[PDB]
Amino acid sequence: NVTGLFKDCSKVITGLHPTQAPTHLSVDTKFKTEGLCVDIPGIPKDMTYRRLISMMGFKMNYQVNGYPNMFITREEAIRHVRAWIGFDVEGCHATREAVGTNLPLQLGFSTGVNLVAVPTGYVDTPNNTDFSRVSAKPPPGDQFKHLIPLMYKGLPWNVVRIKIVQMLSDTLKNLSDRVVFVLWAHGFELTSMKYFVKIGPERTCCLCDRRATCFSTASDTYACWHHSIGFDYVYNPFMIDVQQWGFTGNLQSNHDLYCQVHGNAHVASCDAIMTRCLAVHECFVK
Amino acid sequence: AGNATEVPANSTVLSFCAFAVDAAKAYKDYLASGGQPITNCVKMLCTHTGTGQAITVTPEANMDQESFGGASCCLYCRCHIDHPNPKGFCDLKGKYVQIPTTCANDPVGFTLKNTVCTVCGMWKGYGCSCD
Ligand SMILES: NC(=O)c1c[nH]c2ccccc12
Ligand SMILES: [Mg+2]
Ligand SMILES: [Mg+2]
Ligand SMILES: [Zn+2]
Ligand SMILES: [Zn+2]
Ligand SMILES: [Zn+2]
Ligand SMILES: [Zn+2]
Repeated sequence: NVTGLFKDCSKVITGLHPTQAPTHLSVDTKFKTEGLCVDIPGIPKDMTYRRLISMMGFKMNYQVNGYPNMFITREEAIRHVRAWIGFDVEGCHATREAVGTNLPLQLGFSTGVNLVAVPTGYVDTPNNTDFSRVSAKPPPGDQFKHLIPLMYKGLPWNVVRIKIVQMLSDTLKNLSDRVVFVLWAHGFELTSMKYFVKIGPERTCCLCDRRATCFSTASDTYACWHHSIGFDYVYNPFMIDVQQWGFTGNLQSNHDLYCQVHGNAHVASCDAIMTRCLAVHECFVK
Repeated sequence: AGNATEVPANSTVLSFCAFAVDAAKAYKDYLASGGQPITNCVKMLCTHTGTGQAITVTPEANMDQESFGGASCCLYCRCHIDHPNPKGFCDLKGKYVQIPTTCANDPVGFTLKNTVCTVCGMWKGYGCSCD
């Protein structure tokens, strides 16, 4: 039994040296014997590798005292409808030095904003994990053609995450003490949140009594939506996957049952607007 | 395409720690709320006649220890997150780490909680000959 979380997407045929492999599975077969591993004199460590590690497959089903749930029930989401922000991400695929994982390319929100990121991944090396630009291409197909020019219009993730925090703060500071990302088929949205979300126990802002919604790696401080200028991470967001409410077909077919004003313009922000709109019609209309 | 590195028993804990502001505190809290320690580490077969030093080039477990591959006992390596070292580099990856047998059920938690003496090379409280 294995998971795809942290799958090694490199094209290297062999596994790793026992001192460098993060796990027993990742150790090369040559070192495995008698249920464990052995050091083999004369077989050296690899001092130049770059192995892309997949961030697909997170499971946020922990229950730890003092840490809030990220995924919330439909009833809780309804009470916080003012905090709803639809969110969708269009990805690009790892290619060349790696294959088998999706990287965020166009991040779209129900505010109508689309942010484009440089294709970036988590590359294990002999010394650390290097969060860095990786070779990528849009998926093939006429439905993904619009992503082609975006491959060269991306911003570095350190800039994209500041822009996400600023956009959420401007939109929500007078509406809610939190954010609820409204999702449809959440897997890749949760993988994308690894790039701009941090979690921990519930905290208060550095300048007031409000709960903290943002975190700054510059000072290791917390802020609410009013005091987050310059902050780079979204802290303790909430989320709900609308697809889990009993729908059968795709997003657009279900959205179109209640709504006609949101035509599909085929872009992350449009999918984010359709997702929030469908959730609003399902929970509050008629 | 690709090759799996992990098992489903570690999905929850690694996901929780991969998103945390403070991964070490998240791991400690996950254990205190009844979670299982991270498994699938690189445990070595050795002769248990080693020096007993904490961090070594080859396995050096004495009779009170087990030897593991260094990266596999490092929470930051396991979660593929930043290391809290000044230049962000790891001190365990590329070495073997000796863990007291009484603590070998949770090597990651052991390395998070403990410190190596720079004078004698052994773990403080688990072999250090200085104090
Ligand atoms: N064939 C194999 O099992 C593998 C080859 N390279 C790897 C890297 C990580 C995990 C497993 C492997
Ligand atoms: Mg989706
Ligand atoms: Mg989409
Ligand atoms: Zn505040
Ligand atoms: Zn609509
Ligand atoms: Zn490490
Ligand atoms: Zn000492």
